[PDB]
Amino acid sequence: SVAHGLAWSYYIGYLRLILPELQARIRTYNQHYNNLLRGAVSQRLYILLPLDCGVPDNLSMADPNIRFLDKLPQQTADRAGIKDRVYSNSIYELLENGQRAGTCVLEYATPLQTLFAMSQYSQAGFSREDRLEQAKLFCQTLEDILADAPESQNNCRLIAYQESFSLSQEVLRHLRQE
Amino acid sequence: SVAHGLAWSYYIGYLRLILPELQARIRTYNQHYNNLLRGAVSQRLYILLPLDCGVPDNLSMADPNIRFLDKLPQQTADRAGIKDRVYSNSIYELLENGQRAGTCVLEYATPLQTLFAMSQYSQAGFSREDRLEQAKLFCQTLEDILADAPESQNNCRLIAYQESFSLSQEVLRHLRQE
Ligand SMILES: COc1cc2sc(C(=O)CCC(=O)O)cc2cc1CCCc1cc2cc(C(=O)CCC(=O)O)sc2cc1OC
Repeated sequence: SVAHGLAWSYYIGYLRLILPELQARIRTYNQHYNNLLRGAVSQRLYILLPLDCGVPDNLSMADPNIRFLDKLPQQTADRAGIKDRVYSNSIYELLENGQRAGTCVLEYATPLQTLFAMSQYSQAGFSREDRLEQAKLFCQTLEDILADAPESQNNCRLIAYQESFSLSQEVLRHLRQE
Repeated sequence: SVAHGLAWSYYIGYLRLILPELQARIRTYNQHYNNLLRGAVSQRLYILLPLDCGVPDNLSMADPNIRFLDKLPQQTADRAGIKDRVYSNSIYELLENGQRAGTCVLEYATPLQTLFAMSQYSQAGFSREDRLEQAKLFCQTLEDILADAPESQNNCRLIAYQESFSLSQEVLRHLRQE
């Protein structure tokens, strides 16, 4: 299926390359002299899985209580002819009643953004019903992959949701479960 | 199909973001004071499409006549919560009888690398026959997408091949056709 291919390639081609290096990047950030007077950034990459495929590029636009804090130090790796291919990731503070309640590395799974966009292209022959069905399957397959890869599972958390809705409250429940 | 999803997401989620900015990056590189005594880097992104899905990370390993020259200046964009997500791309000199015959921006389509890798994971339930069939379909679908997007088509060239084989000679035929 479309979802099976996307979930496996997102895992092999992105998560499997960044998750073994994430812990050390977070620790480097947390131990840096410019960051010692702030709360520690939580371990793990928090992956947003909107089942409606509504993927904005700016997280603060989807919820004002999600405030951009900083970028992690970048990771580089030679990848398929791209020398020093750069992996950047962003740190966000989660606000509860105007107060900092948590800090974590957060992003959306970009194949959910491309699934939404595919349904809009006449040439793709991909309906809104296809988009909905494949987005759910993408999330299920990604869960199945990560469950059987404990090394990858311990360094990430999948945040699935349907869409007043509070995205910050959803991230905070996962952040507090730890 | 697996190939349909991967070709559309690679286009929407990568090529459509870098191809509108490539010309200006190449021109900036070609006009830079450190590069005026070298031959101009060709326009267009050259995408390697091995139909056998053999995707090495180092291009000089697949062919010694493909020599790394430099990285283009990076492009950054906010992407799905990743602030200043970095797009890096590499410039290679193509050697013919120990002599520089062409210079271009080159890389493999990374979904061909993930299709090869998928066939190796028991959990993916994806055979070597599936890998071969889907790799061909991925290449065909990517060609179909780019043909009907003239803005994207003028900034890239698809290099498909089956695998003594000379990868540099294959890139040079496309480079000289222009
Ligand atoms: C090889 O397959 C993938 C690689 C990646 S790398 C990646 C990210 O870096 C996440 C952030 C982003 O998409 O910009 C997501 C994916 C997803 C996939 C599977 C879906 C197709 C796809 C390809 C792709 C290729 C990309 C590259 O940057 C090329 C170099 C590389 O793959 O590292 S971004 C991208 C996004 C894609 O879908 C959203």
